[PDB]
Amino acid sequence: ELQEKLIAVNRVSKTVKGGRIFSFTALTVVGDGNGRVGFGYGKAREVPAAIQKAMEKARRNMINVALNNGTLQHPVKGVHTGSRVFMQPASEGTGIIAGGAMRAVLEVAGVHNVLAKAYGSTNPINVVRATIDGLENMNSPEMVAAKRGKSVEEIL
Amino acid sequence: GQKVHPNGIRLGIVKPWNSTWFANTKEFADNLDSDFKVRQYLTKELAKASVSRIVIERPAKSIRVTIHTARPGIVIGKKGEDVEKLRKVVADIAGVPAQINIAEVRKPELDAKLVADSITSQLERRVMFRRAMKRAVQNAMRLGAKGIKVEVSGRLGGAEIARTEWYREGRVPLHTLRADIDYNTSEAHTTYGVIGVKVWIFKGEILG
Amino acid sequence: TVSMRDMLKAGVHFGHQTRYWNPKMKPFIFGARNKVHIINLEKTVPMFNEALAELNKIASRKGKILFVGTKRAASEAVKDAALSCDQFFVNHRWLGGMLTNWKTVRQSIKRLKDLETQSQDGTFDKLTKKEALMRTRELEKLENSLGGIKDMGGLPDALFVIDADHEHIAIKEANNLGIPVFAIVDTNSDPDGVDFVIPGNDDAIRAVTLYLGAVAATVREGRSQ
RNA sequence: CUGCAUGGCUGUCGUCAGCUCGUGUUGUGAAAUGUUGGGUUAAGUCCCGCAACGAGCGCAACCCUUAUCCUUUGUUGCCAG
RNA sequence: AAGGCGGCCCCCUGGACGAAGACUGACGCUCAGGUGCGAAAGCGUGGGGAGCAAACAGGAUUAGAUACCCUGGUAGUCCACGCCGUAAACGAUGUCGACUUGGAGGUUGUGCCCUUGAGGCGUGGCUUCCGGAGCUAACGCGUUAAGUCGACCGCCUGGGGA
RNA sequence: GGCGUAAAGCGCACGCAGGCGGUUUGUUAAGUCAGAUGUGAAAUCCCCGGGCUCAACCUGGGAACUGCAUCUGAUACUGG
Ligand SMILES: [Mg+2]
Ligand SMILES: [Mg+2]
Ligand SMILES: [Mg+2]
Ligand SMILES: [Mg+2]
Ligand SMILES: [Mg+2]
Ligand SMILES: [Mg+2]
Ligand SMILES: [Mg+2]
Ligand SMILES: [Mg+2]
Ligand SMILES: [Mg+2]
Ligand SMILES: [Mg+2]
Ligand SMILES: [Mg+2]
Ligand SMILES: [Mg+2]
Ligand SMILES: [Mg+2]
Ligand SMILES: [Mg+2]
Ligand SMILES: [Mg+2]
Ligand SMILES: [Mg+2]
Ligand SMILES: [Mg+2]
Ligand SMILES: [Mg+2]
Ligand SMILES: [Mg+2]
Ligand SMILES: [Mg+2]
Ligand SMILES: [Mg+2]
Ligand SMILES: [Mg+2]
Ligand SMILES: [Mg+2]
Ligand SMILES: [Mg+2]
Ligand SMILES: [Mg+2]
Ligand SMILES: [Mg+2]
Ligand SMILES: [Mg+2]
Ligand SMILES: [Mg+2]
Ligand SMILES: [Mg+2]
Ligand SMILES: [Mg+2]
Ligand SMILES: [Mg+2]
Ligand SMILES: [Mg+2]
Ligand SMILES: [Mg+2]
Ligand SMILES: [Mg+2]
Ligand SMILES: [Mg+2]
Ligand SMILES: [Mg+2]
Repeated sequence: ELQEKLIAVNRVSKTVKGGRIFSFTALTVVGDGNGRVGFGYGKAREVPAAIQKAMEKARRNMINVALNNGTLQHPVKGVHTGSRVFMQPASEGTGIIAGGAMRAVLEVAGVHNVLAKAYGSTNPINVVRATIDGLENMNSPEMVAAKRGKSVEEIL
Repeated sequence: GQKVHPNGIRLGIVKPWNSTWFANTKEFADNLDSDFKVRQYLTKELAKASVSRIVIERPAKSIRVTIHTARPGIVIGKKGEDVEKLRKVVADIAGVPAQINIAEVRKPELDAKLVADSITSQLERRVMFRRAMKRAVQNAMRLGAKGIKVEVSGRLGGAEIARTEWYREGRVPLHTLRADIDYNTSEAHTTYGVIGVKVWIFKGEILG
Repeated sequence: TVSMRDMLKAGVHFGHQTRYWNPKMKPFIFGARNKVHIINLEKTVPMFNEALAELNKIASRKGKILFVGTKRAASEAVKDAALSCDQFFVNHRWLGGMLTNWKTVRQSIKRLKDLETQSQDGTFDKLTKKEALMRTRELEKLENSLGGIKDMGGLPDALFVIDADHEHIAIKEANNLGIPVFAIVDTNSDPDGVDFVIPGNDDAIRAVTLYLGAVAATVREGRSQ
């Protein structure tokens, strides 16, 4: 029931006395079709072990995102280390207008109508961290109503 | 160019010879040629049979070939049909009266020559070598081996650059002399070349 | 259940000096005597009783409790408290990943059991006597480290720690695993990773025995209840 | 003919004491820890300490031979009485 | 203010800080262009010239040695008055102001307690080190910010070519 | 968008023009905000429709033309 997407695989290296040792890294993201999203980053000498370590870490360290019906709640921004990221709630059925890693993370996030833009570095690890930070700090009308101590109708 | 053959190094301690006879120097190499020709013949005939170890013993000028195989039904056929067919040609080669016994190989997943020939047959019918090495290790560690190491070599997937790969599960002490390491090696003659397969299986230490 | 002059007699209000203190302990320090901060026992008592109330809730319903102190002064006291309330203890070094890598530590719980089986009941006489001494000092070391949790089987449900920095690793592993933390937080410690902060001294053997006997009490009372 | 298409086998650094993995943790990451430190050893040998806990290939031993003794059997070997 | 400033004495002189009060009453901040200061080396005129020392000379070294090493040694270094107007002129961090957990010092004032000792409790200026949140590509910075903000100025836009 | 180290803080400072400006009251209404009028050619773009067998196309009405001027007001902020 948790849909799982790998974003990108990459071969890294490590130079030793014998020569170059190659390894593989895997960036996977999981989600429940709702606000529960979580990513993982595994690494091994072999690709199925790296995707399995990534899905293993992604199934835990899940994060909860207060969605609306199928879209966001307010235009939110997210940063991590190279990637300022803008995302915006959109009308019904305009699709996921997003780049690379953000399409996979919002698709398993269960969003369906976004207008996104990734500025800066588009490294999938940091931009998926920047989207996780943006969706995590996106706040609902209930949370702001309980916070300000007013009703939702007093907030409009 | 580094490692000794683990059978030949274990031959005085925990492993038996595959030929246990005696002769003087006059009839030594003639008996050893007759043993070579009969192991050649029996391997070509029982190629589809999962034969592992042909033991030859000759008392009183009468050869006795003990075939170890995982299934004796295809080696025998009808009761004394194919065994008798192979017996009359063994007696033709050795020039002496023959006798054929068949020892069944319990657990064919724990015999290095059978695993190596299954991998070779799989590579010949073009399967992925990593899948074959995985299934050989998972089957052997499930069947109860204390440790297996497999290794293929050369022209993998038709690549022009030959490389080697090896998997290992469990402990395989080659330097331990009392370790029961079943070691054997097969060769796959693909259209891109020759792929060499080695397999070590550690069952445990004999406490003699 | 413990009065303020009870704490003042045991030495709970003592702490560390003014050049070792954490600025997060500002809402817990009463004053500063002899260039040493003084812990506000006015806020110590109702927080220690809130912790003992939640301890009485979990040990009422048979939650698993792990007592953690390896100060080489409260090691026997935390052992006697965990064997009083038949709970689990860590008196010698907290192994890195004792909770998170439980599935690896389990294979040494099993090794400690099989060595105890072999030697006491198993009578594992008749070995190579040099191996009989390597088995002996292995089993002594494993009992000295993992003997307090050898019957636990699973993850504990609450962790009571005597010092948040001598045992800061167990705080992080509990914070990862979602296990609640009850801790005697001194002036030189960080009160953020601890879910139930208890101000008080950490090196005083009388105060450690007061804390532990009050916890082994409200657990035995919740078990019997 | 091609060892620069390969198997197998062999040299070599080097019988040097090293090389790695699993889970965990740290770091955006390449990676790191473990494997480092205090001693010690022929040895990543062992002990203690330690966010590591464990495990594998190797380091050692198990093999052969020599060095002392015992029992058994004494020819084609032996000669104390 | 920066460059920079090191025996002692006198003369002239600028700035900083502290303590109580008194006073003026926003008189303030920044600054293109502009003006002024601005290490060493260098230039001009006039002196001076011990030591050091570019250049140069000789000796070695070296395959060579227009170098390092050695023995010498001239401008220069010094003074007066002018010019030049540059440095890795660096904290490689523009100036002014406000707020934001701490610790150990150094220096320089000053208040109080019986200074019952050179102590005890504070309150200002400047300064060094470590380090938390936060920030940062990381290194690291971290109340003297490279944190959070405001005002103004200067500058950048791939590497050479330059 | 940046300027410790990747390009980038003038060597430092004073300072004219310029930019900015503590707090209180009163007043002004310049900026600002609201409304009205005039204008902002038509076409074009957009919306709702109509017509060519449909569409392209043609076309009706509207909105829009984010602007400027004048007048009537408002006085929090900035300015005087
Ligand atoms: Mg990680
Ligand atoms: Mg870019
Ligand atoms: Mg060799
Ligand atoms: Mg070659
Ligand atoms: Mg070869
Ligand atoms: Mg690891
Ligand atoms: Mg190493
Ligand atoms: Mg060491
Ligand atoms: Mg070892
Ligand atoms: Mg060895
Ligand atoms: Mg006045
Ligand atoms: Mg200027
Ligand atoms: Mg000069
Ligand atoms: Mg001159
Ligand atoms: Mg002159
Ligand atoms: Mg002179
Ligand atoms: Mg000279
Ligand atoms: Mg310059
Ligand atoms: Mg400097
Ligand atoms: Mg500069
Ligand atoms: Mg200025
Ligand atoms: Mg610092
Ligand atoms: Mg900033
Ligand atoms: Mg700043
Ligand atoms: Mg910066
Ligand atoms: Mg830029
Ligand atoms: Mg540079
Ligand atoms: Mg630069
Ligand atoms: Mg500067
Ligand atoms: Mg004003
Ligand atoms: Mg006004
Ligand atoms: Mg007006
Ligand atoms: Mg208007
Ligand atoms: Mg028009
Ligand atoms: Mg129509
Ligand atoms: Mg006014």
